[PDB]
Amino acid sequence: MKGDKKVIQHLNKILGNELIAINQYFLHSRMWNDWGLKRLGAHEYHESIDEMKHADKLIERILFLEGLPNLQDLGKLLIGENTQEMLQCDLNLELKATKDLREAIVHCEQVHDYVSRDLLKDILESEEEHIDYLETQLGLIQKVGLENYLQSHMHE
Amino acid sequence: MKGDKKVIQHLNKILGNELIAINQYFLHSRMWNDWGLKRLGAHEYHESIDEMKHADKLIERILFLEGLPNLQDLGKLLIGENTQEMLQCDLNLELKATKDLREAIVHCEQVHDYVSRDLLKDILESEEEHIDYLETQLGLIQKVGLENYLQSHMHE
Amino acid sequence: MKGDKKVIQHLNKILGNELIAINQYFLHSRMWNDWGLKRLGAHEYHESIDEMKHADKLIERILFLEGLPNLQDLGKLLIGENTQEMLQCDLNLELKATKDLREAIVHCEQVHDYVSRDLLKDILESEEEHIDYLETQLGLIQKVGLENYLQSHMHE
Amino acid sequence: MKGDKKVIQHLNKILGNELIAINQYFLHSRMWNDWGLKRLGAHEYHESIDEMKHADKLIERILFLEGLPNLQDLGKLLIGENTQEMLQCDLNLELKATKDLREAIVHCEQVHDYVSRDLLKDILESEEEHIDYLETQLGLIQKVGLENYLQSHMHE
Amino acid sequence: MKGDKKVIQHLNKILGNELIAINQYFLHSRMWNDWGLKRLGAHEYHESIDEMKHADKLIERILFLEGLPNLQDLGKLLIGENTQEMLQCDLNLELKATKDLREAIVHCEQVHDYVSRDLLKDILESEEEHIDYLETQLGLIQKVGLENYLQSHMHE
Amino acid sequence: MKGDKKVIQHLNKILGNELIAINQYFLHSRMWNDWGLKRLGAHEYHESIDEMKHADKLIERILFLEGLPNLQDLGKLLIGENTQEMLQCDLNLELKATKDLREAIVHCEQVHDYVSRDLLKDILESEEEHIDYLETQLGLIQKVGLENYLQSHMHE
Amino acid sequence: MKGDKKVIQHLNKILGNELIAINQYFLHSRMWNDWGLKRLGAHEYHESIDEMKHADKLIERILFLEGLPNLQDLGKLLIGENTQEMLQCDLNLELKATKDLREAIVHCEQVHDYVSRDLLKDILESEEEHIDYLETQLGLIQKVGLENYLQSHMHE
Ligand code: HEM
Ligand code: HEM
Ligand code: HEM
Ligand code: HEM
Ligand SMILES: O=C1NC(=O)c2c(NCc3cc(Cl)ccc3O)cccc21
Ligand SMILES: O=C1NC(=O)c2c(NCc3cc(Cl)ccc3O)cccc21
Ligand SMILES: O=C1NC(=O)c2c(NCc3cc(Cl)ccc3O)cccc21
Ligand SMILES: O=C1NC(=O)c2c(NCc3cc(Cl)ccc3O)cccc21
Ligand SMILES: O=C1NC(=O)c2c(NCc3cc(Cl)ccc3O)cccc21
Ligand SMILES: O=C1NC(=O)c2c(NCc3cc(Cl)ccc3O)cccc21
Ligand SMILES: [K+]
Ligand SMILES: [K+]
Repeated sequence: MKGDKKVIQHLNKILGNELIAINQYFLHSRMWNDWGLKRLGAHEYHESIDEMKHADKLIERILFLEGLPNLQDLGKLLIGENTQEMLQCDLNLELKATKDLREAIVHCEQVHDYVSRDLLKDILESEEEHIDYLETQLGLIQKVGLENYLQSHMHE
Repeated sequence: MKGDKKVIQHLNKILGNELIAINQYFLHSRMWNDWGLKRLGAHEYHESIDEMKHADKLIERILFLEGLPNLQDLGKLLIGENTQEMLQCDLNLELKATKDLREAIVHCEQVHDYVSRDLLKDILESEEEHIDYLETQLGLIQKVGLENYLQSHMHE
Repeated sequence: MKGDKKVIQHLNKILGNELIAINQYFLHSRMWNDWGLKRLGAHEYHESIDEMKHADKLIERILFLEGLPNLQDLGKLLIGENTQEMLQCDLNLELKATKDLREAIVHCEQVHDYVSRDLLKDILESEEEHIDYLETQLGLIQKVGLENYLQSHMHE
Repeated sequence: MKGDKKVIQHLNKILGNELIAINQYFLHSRMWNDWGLKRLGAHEYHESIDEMKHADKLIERILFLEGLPNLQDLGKLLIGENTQEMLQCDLNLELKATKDLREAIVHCEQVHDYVSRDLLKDILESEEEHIDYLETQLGLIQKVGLENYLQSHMHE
Repeated sequence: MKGDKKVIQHLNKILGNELIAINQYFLHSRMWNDWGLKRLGAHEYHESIDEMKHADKLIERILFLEGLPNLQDLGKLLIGENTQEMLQCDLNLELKATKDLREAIVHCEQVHDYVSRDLLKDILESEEEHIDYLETQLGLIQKVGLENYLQSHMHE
Repeated sequence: MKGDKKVIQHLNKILGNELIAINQYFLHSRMWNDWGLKRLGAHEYHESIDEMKHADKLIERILFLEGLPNLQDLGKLLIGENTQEMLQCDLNLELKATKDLREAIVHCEQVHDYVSRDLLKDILESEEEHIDYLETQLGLIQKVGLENYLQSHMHE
Repeated sequence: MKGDKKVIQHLNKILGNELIAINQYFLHSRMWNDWGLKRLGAHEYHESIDEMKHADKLIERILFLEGLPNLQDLGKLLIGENTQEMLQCDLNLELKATKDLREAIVHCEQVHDYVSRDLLKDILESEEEHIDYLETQLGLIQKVGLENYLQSHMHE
């Protein structure tokens, strides 16, 4: 079905954010696992998988709309050097991703691509859940102290 | 069954305390969950539910005694700004509630409303168990330190 | 995540309607049960529980958006004096509630808070189902007669 | 298998009656559900499904006989404004349909299409069962009164 | 609940499209079965059932909004004479239906009938799935050849 | 029970057709199996068994009517030497068989042998199902091409 | 455990190849699904998943050896425009990947990193299986023809 050209550009921009998130969260997961913080590693692993599922739905939507999904262009990963930095890097990416999602929804609404809007809204609901998780983790570090926070994330 | 006027006024006073407690505990619960202290959140939620069940029984007793349950007048919530304050606010409310239950029981005894007395005694038993819980939590904070106390209430 | 201030105000306004509805429907339920109209009493109980669940979600969303949920201010309960009036009081509350929901959705849309909109839409679907039910009950009173109508709501 | 042209025309006339009945019963069903007369709505829904099944078999037979089934021409629906009228409208359409079934059967027999006759007889048995149901409901309204009759059709 | 007059007119237009789709897909289904192309016949049968379910929901919504569902007016069916044309006919109807859905959604949004919008968005999602299926079938005919395409749809 | 003499002659004529059909379908089945077209072979085997079952019921009916079943006179088998011809031979036998069933039913009706008519009508329904199958197969050969058609009948 | 710097550089090159293959295979899978060639789409999906698991093991090994896994640099995807080209692009990438694996194993052996060698041998065994599959598909296209080959990959 011939999609709006600018909807497809937006969907490829969201997909681009997802490709970054996939790799950043996957690498953060494996860093946490290497460090023995397996509860963080498992949780971050699942965040990566959730982004992979989002990327799947975007690719499928783009192809249905007769566009070309862009899996070639990979933007800058934000990799922290300790747990607090890694969490803040994830949060910075999520905030950029939800900004882009909102702008994409605005355009989908204006050209009446209501199904593309519904897909982007569901992804945004997932991203706002991730934002809640990250903000909460960063606050927990302040409330229980870093050493306890990390201790609580050693074991699944 | 036409009840004693003052008994009903006592019952509506206790109900008023329950309405405060329901809302104060439900908000405390959701604050703790938002902060990632989910064990505190879950326990405080169950405390809110317990007060909801108490209020149901009081509403049911008032109506049987042919009074009008007061669900309109809501007293002042005591909302803390941190965990220790929230626990102490809960404790302050409970001590007021148990005072009011004792005075009402006295009056039920005097006019021989023994069933109302039994209901109130059952509620007083639950409220003393909550007081036990709250005093114990405040003591644990002193014994294990606030950061360890919070750490131990992150996960369920 | 720092929410829009007027979104938070709208959500607190929706929460305020829910707090009225919780108490109004609970009192109506317990009145219907006291009069032996247990089918009405049960259905109205479930309506109260539904509004409790909506309020929980609103409180959670407001806290996520870094606002203060208002559980202190209780508006005016509309309590009927017979079955027909009780149903009309519920319907009047519901119609005000759905007005406020739509205005809140407009504002969410305007500031691109699409997740808050989606939550309000879901609540709105639930409230329109309650209106359907209430309008239907009031029509049934006219079609079968009040005595038949009450007879049909004695037993669960 | 090349069928008799007038058999096919007769089958299309029966199909045409079924298309009317499908929509008339379905709308009557949803009206009754909207009014809270859910037992009438459920029964009328199953009448509508029964007519859909009859229409399927007719369409299949027509195509086997190398005719063109006519799903384009929709006759006048008879929609009531109250329960008694809706039942009488169904009954009126049923009497038209069974008259038409009888005439088609005569013709099938004359040209020795005994299989088409067998199908139409089965449909006729179903329609006479619907007539019994309809006549019985209209009789019950007189015997128990309209308000009791509707009361008895509120709940499934 | 009094609905917006133009929303109801839009809902009746969508319903009118569904009534065409129901009969057009059902006839196509039974033609394919008659020809021994049973996998197309089964798939098109389920398409027709899906439209029936959409029509039910539209009818229920129109009645709740105190409108009169229009099951009397039946537009032009598009019936192919071979498998390609039948698929192209379905696709032509679907493209008309989704245009009308988008216009109906616009009007629900403008009058704040967000629940009608949600229903229509769900139907639109289903229609775009059917469009994907249709476009894919027409593409496969080109990729595998007409004879193989039909061969692959003889058996379920 | 003494039957009408001409009914019994008609039943023996139908039995004679079945006896032809049993052997022709059984041999076509085993030819197809020998050729590796096992899906045709299996289906033709079941057509043969169906005819065996019809012949049983006719034999049983003739004996009840105190006639002598003729299992001695076997008419000409129509045996093809290729798939299309075998199917066309089956179709030609069926059309001759259904002609005879129609004339037999006419006579049973005339002399009021309504049970014999019902038996023959049931047999006629089965033969019209076989005619549908055969006509459909021949049509499929034209739509998908002979080589694909046979390919699709290699495997069960 | 401090690894050989050149081993890590090899591992990172292999990882680079995996990242290309993940995205190339995932896009090809979703293109095939969009074209209705679901058996190809599903098989290609499983190939993508396989490369994802390889990448995971390489990342984990690089971190164990105190290197930095490179998930930032994405080489050129080879995307076909039709099925034959897509398979040939997969095969060309695989032949590159296995050449790089052999040179990395040579180096692991020379510096006695026998565990890294064993991991790479296991990945090489998987890639040779994928090469077997791809060469076999391209041969099938020649043996059965493109139309039959594609037809055989429509359905799972
Ligand atoms: C375009 C980029 C990618 C896409 C679209 C993608 C997609 C997917 C999908 C759809 C799944 C299945 C999830 C499920 O159903 O539970 C999955 C699983 C997985 N992915 Fe990815 N992925 C991508 C990149 C990556 C990368 C770069 C890695 C590793 C660095 C990776 C590692 C994994 C793993 C380990 C699994 C689980 C496999 C299993 O079941 O054992 N993915 N991926
Ligand atoms: C008049 C004040 C209230 C009364 C009398 C009341 C009563 C009840 C009762 C009887 C239950 C069932 C508990 C059980 O037996 O499991 C319940 C459940 C619940 N209440 Fe309330 N309640 C009140 C206010 C509230 C408020 C203000 C909230 C939220 C702010 C709330 C949230 C809930 C929730 C989430 C549940 C659990 C529902 C479920 O089963 O999932 N309630 N309430
Ligand atoms: C030519 C007109 C129609 C035909 C031939 C037809 C045929 C059918 C058939 C064969 C079934 C399956 C029944 C079963 O065995 O369970 C069915 C189901 C149904 N039909 Fe129709 N139908 C028609 C029109 C309609 C219309 C106009 C509506 C709504 C206004 C409708 C609503 C339904 C529903 C709700 C179902 C049940 C689906 C489910 O199982 O969830 N149908 N129809
Ligand atoms: C007067 C002629 C025949 C009559 C009345 C007759 C009748 C029957 C009947 C009643 C059955 C049982 C059907 C069932 O399983 O439900 C049967 C089965 C069968 N018939 Fe015949 N049959 C006749 C001729 C033939 C011929 C000529 C052949 C082979 C050339 C044949 C081969 C078979 C086979 C293989 C079975 C399946 C038996 C089994 O495996 O249980 N029949 N027949
Ligand atoms: O990331 C990427 N997404 C893509 O679609 C893509 C490429 N497409 C090739 C192509 C295919 C078809 Cl079918 C039509 C026109 C085309 O140009 C090529 C390289 C990289 C990418
Ligand atoms: O919280 C509240 N409890 C109540 O009973 C109540 C109200 N009563 C109405 C009423 C009903 C009947 Cl049946 C008899 C006498 C009455 O006055 C009104 C507003 C708020 C409340
Ligand atoms: O209904 C009510 N909802 C509320 O949030 C509330 C109150 N908040 C206290 C508070 C806590 C924090 Cl952490 C930050 C700022 C604050 O003012 C106080 C009384 C009644 C209510
Ligand atoms: O209700 C309807 N039934 C139908 O058959 C029909 C139509 N037929 C098209 C057609 C197909 C073939 Cl294969 C042969 C000859 C034809 O004319 C067209 C519009 C509406 C209808
Ligand atoms: O397709 C149709 N949909 C309809 O509602 C309809 C009809 N309505 C009759 C009616 C009923 C009531 Cl209760 C109130 C006012 C009315 O005019 C009549 C014929 C055909 C149709
Ligand atoms: O793909 C990538 N893999 C990586 O390791 C990586 C980055 N690492 C940052 C870093 C972390 C630590 Cl803990 C120590 C030293 C460092 O420089 C940065 C950007 C992109 C990538
Ligand atoms: K009665
Ligand atoms: K083929």
